[PDB]
Amino acid sequence: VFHKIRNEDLIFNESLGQGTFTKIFKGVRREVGDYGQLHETEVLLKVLDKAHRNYSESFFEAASMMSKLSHKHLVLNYGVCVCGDENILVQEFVKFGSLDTYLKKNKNCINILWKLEVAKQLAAAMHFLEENTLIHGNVCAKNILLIREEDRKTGNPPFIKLSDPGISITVLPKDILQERIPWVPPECIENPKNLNLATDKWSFGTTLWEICSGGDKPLSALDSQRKLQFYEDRHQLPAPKAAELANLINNCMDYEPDHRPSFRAIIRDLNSL
Ligand SMILES: NC(=O)c1cnc(N[C@@H]2CCCC[C@@H]2N)nc1Nc1cccc(-n2nccn2)c1
Repeated sequence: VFHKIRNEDLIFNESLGQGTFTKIFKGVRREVGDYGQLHETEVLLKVLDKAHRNYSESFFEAASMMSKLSHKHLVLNYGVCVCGDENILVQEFVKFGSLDTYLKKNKNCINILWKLEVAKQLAAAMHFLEENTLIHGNVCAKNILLIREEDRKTGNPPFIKLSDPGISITVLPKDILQERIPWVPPECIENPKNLNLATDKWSFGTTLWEICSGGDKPLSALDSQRKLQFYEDRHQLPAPKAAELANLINNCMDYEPDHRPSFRAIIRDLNSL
């Protein structure tokens, strides 16, 4: 499915951090573009750890999911580099990075309208996936990328894209899934094979909580055992201090998966504010 990119056409530059069994770099791809123009394009290079090569299928299936459909709110995958012993996903480089970092850095100048616009865009991307019956499986603020900053001077809203989910929770070790509470929904802690469209509605709620909490991580003070007991006791997240979306967050984070609202209903709710 994926376009194969030669290792020789890729330059690896600085490490940007780590994902689950991955290391992430900024790089450059040399390519021929439209009209035969030569380009040296900034790219995100996502590299599967050699020690976890056994996850390669799920590693690439994540990307393949995103590239099944084309949409203005979904990250572009340029291709893969599987030369030699490396498993590399090549993705569009998104200048302003992921939303959790951006929210933490830019608290003082992010207001409720900015959060509402971003929430609406994420809901639009999820409605598109839901209409296509395509599960994402790892909606969270780290996987939302800021393409364009809000410019109140020209009325331009911010613009985000949803990035790929990474290796699926259906294959990850149990301890990692538990560390990912409360993004991973309770039914998936009970049985990771319970991954379903309803999964994304729960994680969407958790992500809205991040958006409203300046990039804080919900339940970060709880170790894994306490996160588990949080689900066992059927707790909900505290309302963010900016609590405008708190009812929507809790409605999405419904312990009954069948009761979680459709993304059309979610969008209708967002539009009402
Ligand atoms: N498609 C992308 O461009 C992209 C995708 N994912 C991520 N995730 C980042 C890196 C890996 C760990 C998690 C962290 N949120 N960052 C991206 N771009 C980016 C752009 C500017 C700066 C940085 N940056 N500088 C220091 C750290 N991150 C990253």
